Amino acid sequence: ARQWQPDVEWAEQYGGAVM
Amino acid sequence: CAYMGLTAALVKMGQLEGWKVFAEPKV
Amino acid sequence: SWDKDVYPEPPRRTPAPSPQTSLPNPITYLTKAFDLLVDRPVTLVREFIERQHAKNKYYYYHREFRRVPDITECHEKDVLCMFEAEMQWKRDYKVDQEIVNIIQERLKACQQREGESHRQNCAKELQQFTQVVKAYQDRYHDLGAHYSARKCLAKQKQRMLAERKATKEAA
Amino acid sequence: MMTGRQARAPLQFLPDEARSLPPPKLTDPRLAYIGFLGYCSGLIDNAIRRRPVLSAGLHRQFLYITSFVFVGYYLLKRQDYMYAVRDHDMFSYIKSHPEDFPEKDKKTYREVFEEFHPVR
Amino acid sequence: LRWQEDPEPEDENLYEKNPDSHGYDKDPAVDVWNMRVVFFFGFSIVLVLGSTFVAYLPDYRMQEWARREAERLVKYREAHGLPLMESNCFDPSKIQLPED
Amino acid sequence: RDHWIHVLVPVGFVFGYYLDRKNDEKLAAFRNKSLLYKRELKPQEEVTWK
Amino acid sequence: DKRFLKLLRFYILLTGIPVVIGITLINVFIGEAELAEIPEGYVPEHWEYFKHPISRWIARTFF
Amino acid sequence: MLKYIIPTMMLMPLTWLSKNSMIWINTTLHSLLISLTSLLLLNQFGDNSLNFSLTFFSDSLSTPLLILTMWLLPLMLMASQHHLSKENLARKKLFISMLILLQLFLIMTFTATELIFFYIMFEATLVPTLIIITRWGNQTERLNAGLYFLFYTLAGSLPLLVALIYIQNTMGSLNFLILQYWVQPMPNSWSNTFMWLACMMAFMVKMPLYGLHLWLPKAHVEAPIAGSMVLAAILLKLGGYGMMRITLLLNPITDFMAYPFIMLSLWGMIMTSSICLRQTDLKSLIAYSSVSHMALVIVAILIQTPWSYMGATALMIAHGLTSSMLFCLANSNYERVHSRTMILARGLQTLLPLMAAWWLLASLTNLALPPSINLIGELFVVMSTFSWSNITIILMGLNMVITALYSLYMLITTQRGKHTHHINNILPSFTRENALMSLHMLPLLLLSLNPKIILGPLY
Ligand SMILES: CCCCCCCCCCCCCCCCCC(=O)OC[C@H](COP(=O)([O-])OCC(O)COP(=O)([O-])OC[C@@H](COC(=O)CCCCCCCCCCCCCCCCC)OC(=O)CCCCCCCCCCCCCCCCC)OC(=O)CCCCCCCCCCCCCCCCC
Ligand SMILES: CCCCCCCCCCCCCCCCCC(=O)OC[C@H](COP(=O)([O-])OC[C@H](O)COP(=O)([O-])OC[C@H](COC(=O)CCCCCCCCCCCCCCCCC)OC(=O)CCCCCCCCCCCCCCCCC)OC(=O)CCCCCCCCCCCCCCCCC
Ligand SMILES: CCCCCCCCCCCCCCCCCC(=O)OC[C@H](COP(=O)([O-])OCC[N+](C)(C)C)OC(=O)CCCCCCCCCCCCCCCCC
Repeated sequence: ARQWQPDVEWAEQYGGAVM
Repeated sequence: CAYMGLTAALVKMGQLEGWKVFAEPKV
Repeated sequence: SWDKDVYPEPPRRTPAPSPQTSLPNPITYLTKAFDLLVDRPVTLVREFIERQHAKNKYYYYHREFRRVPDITECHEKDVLCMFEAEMQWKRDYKVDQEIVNIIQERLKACQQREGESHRQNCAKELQQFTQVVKAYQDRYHDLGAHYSARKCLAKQKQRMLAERKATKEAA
Repeated sequence: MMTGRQARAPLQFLPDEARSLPPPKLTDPRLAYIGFLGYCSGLIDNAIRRRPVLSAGLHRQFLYITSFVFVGYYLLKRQDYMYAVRDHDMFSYIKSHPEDFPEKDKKTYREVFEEFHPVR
Repeated sequence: LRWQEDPEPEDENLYEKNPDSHGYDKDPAVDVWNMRVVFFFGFSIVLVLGSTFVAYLPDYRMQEWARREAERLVKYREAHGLPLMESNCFDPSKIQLPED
Repeated sequence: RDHWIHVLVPVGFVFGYYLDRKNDEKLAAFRNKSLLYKRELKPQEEVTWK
Repeated sequence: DKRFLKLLRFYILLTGIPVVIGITLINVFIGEAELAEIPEGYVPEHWEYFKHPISRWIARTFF
Repeated sequence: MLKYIIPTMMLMPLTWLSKNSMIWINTTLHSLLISLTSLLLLNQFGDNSLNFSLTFFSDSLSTPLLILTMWLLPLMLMASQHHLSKENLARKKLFISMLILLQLFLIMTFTATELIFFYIMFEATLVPTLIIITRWGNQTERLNAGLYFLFYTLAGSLPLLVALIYIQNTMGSLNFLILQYWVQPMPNSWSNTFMWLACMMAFMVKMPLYGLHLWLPKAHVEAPIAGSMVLAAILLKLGGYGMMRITLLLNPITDFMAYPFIMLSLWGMIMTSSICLRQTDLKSLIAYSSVSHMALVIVAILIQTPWSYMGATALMIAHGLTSSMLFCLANSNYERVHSRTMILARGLQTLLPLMAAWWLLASLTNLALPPSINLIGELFVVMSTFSWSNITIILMGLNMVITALYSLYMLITTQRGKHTHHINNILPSFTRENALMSLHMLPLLLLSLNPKIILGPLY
């Protein structure tokens, strides 16, 4: 009902060495 | 099939209308 | 009112009331009732309003545009003069449009006013309408939405080349 | 381009001939935009250090606006000077070479033939 | 399990705590004055005075003038026997065509 | 003023209108100089528009 | 819904009725101007080329 | 134009120095005062445009889009204030600041005397709209739309930038007033063909074009209500305004370069209207309706007759008002049922009779009921395209069947039939919502009385 935000699943896509 | 043909058409029309890619500095 | 030359109305011919039957028509009684109940109070209120118009008489004026040089005698790419030429040409374009509208109003009023004999009795208005539509079409048709005095001059020059070639090929 | 011009008297921010040009007014809209950049700088300075943005350091915001207007005034003087030098060199080069800029004959549209393309 | 999360807030009803709510705000005085501002500066100001402004525009794009001017020019050229409109917009004497 | 915030936009209008008049004097190079509205000045008058 | 429609009609009529009464008083007492030829030497103002008084007011004040 | 830009900028200290319960009231009041001020632009002339300065001007094309733009801000502040109630105060002021900045960009986008200032303001309008859509869009799932925005930047605005710099070098100016008198015919060559595509494809995506409309039933769905209102009402019409400015320079090559894209629109409005008959999402249905109506504006600009420009600018103003009201009706149900599914909440005339009256009026303006200016624009475009080709009336009239068909279907599904049983949070209509519907509809109905102010520079 509220606004979507990044979960852990979305946030872990930008934590590695390369994209 | 698309981008190679469009690029070759651009090179053909650069031959025709005289399009310079490494253009000499004039001004 | 208006000007009876630009809006011509031929002289009205009404027939006299010729009562043949003894039964009184309702229309004369309703006309007298309309003349008493409706025409008189409206006319009195209009006279009051017209007295109040007379208590402050002030005027307005029809704006005049003196003729500036047209696009033919303006230099190429000289915007100070061809701007004036374009403003003159656009004012003449809108005025030519209203001339065509006046001739259309004449033709429609002639058709209704003549009724069933409209084809016989409105030949002159139809002739004037054909001439003014031919003139307006030769002057302003097919210019496009980005019309200008240059487009109109080029259309006039192409038409004059066609007329000169048609004159030459006839001899 | 103009680097041979400011090579006879190098490292002059404003030369002497720049004093023959009208300086910008203090109500120059360019200089007013530079003062607004100073006010924005003061607000960002209070924002990044968690101060009240519109309240804290009014002397500091005043020095931000003052310092940006002060630097921008001389920057606008040099800007106006360099465009004046560009036009001076342009006009003196056109005057010193009349053969390269011929007075091309002005034809009115009564002689100019343009092709009419009808929209139909 | 998954992370520490605040739960989904339920949709509030503005009619419960204020049955005279116009929906502008939950504070009733703010709500009623928001209603008065929207209705006055929307309807009493922009629509009414705006339609009054547009209705009495001083000859928007000189249409009426252009009719009355036409009522001059037709009267000038009905009387002098001229045609009502020439087929050429400009004078054909001041035009130089390309020869062939 | 207790209602000093309701004059931000309206004075911001008038000042804006002020600057519009301020730009009109910078565009008066053809005031009474066009070929359409050139005329002699009436008595007690210095410009045709401001 | 009825509260909205009452408020809609009220806030429309709030300046509708003074505007209609004022336009009526202008058309009755101040009244419609008359067409006239431009005199010799009299150059009219730009707002003096229009007929209705509210149009003259708009062309004089704002335009 | 500086009597409009400066009050729009003074809405920034008005929105940041206002008390926390007063920031909607103050911005709504002063933006309504700016919208009342916006009628001074009606000083238009039958020959000359209203030319303020070296930087700003206004003919009768830009003037109604300016009035609609300055009118759209109070309506967006009304529409977007409910679902920002639990928002932070500073984030709420950031939302209002992005709306004000978008209006500030638009009102000097439409008045741009010179075309590269038009380009700067034109591509400046995307950034506050982007931030409004992606910070307050309530869900963001844009895996396919990133590549499409890359396609918009590649095929669109950058060739327009290179083309405008080329005209700046060739003509010596990009002042539209100078380009009225220094325009050269653009003849048939391959250089001029890529010149035409560079001058047109940015505005083709902004309309949008059929086949290029892939962004619009996504960006309308993933947006807040103010973002969808400004996308439907104004931000599509930048493409039509830019086409009507840039087709001055593209003659006479337009007379044979329009033929593909005209087909893309004449068939395209047959498809997208038909697409509206199979929409589960109501907001997507209104998006595809916006595509189906801007296809006619694309055709009317490309055929460049007077009747087509008059119909196209009347259709732009009318569709701005109408589709903005349709998105506001879609939100006035979404704020209750919390889902955009059009088959979820049915039979709403049993529950909300006045709101169903607003649905009926917005549907009748959507399907071009005369004498509304939707029909005036629709009709004049249809007349001009009949003058273009006498067969196109079929593709017009068939569209004018399907445009009716989804307009009442949207009325019949949402408002008629049996009410949904398991939905019991259907509140009565707030006075804010009905005021929003009336401030859409009543200007749209009053413009039927005097349509001559929305028929463009060649009325
Ligand atoms: C009324 C209040 C209602 C409630 C208030 C709220 C109203 C709504 C709020 C509106 C807010 C403003 C919005 C913007 C509009 C502004 C006004 C405007 O632009 O007006 C335009 C337009 C132009 O007027 P103008 O430019 O001011 O003046 C023109 C003249 O050049 C110059 O004018 P003039 O000097 O030639 O005329 C002066 C006129 C004053 O000027 C006006 O009245 C004009 C201002 C009125 C505007 C009203 C607009 C509001 C909406 C009206 C329509 C809806 C009303 C509600 C529903 C009604 C039922 C449906 O003087 C009079 O009226 C006095 C004569 C009265 C005659 C009747 C009585 C005579 C006998 C009396 C006997 C008793 C006394 C005897 C003893 C006497 C002793 C001395 O005015 C009108 O349209 C007036 C309305 C009436 C038009 C004719 C109505 C009948 C037409 C029938 C055929 C066509 C339709 C066929 C339909 C077929 C079926 C579908
Ligand atoms: C500048 C001054 C001008 C003065 C004159 C006014 C000019 C037009 C202004 C706007 C007209 C519409 C206003 C009402 C509709 C919106 C609100 C609404 O739904 O109210 C329902 C409500 C009555 O219903 P209710 O039972 O109480 O509650 C709702 C029900 O629960 C549930 O509702 P329902 O289902 O039971 O009933 C809804 C029903 C449903 O009926 C329909 O859907 C049938 C309509 C379509 C077929 C019939 C019309 C076809 C076209 C022919 C007529 C037009 C040309 C005539 C000319 C001669 C021939 C060419 O709609 C109506 O009865 C509305 C009547 C008017 C309809 C106009 C056409 C709408 C169709 C779409 C556009 C068509 C082309 C554009 C037309 C433009 C006209 C100027 O009305 C009110 O409470 C009235 C509120 C105040 C209205 C003020 C109007 C003026 C606003 C402008 C302010 C600024 C100027 C100052 C003038 C002030 C004058 C007082
Ligand atoms: C414009 C671009 C942006 C678009 C969005 C705008 C939003 C902001 C809104 C700002 C304010 C509104 C601006 C537009 C205003 C348009 C209206 C307007 O000014 O009109 C001028 C028109 C002008 O008419 P006119 O053209 O004849 O004017 C003649 C000129 N004067 C007045 C100087 C002599 O006003 C009227 O027509 C008023 C006439 C009297 C009232 C109407 C009487 C009849 C009404 C219908 C009766 C019932 C019929 C049957 C119904 C059956 C059921 C359906």
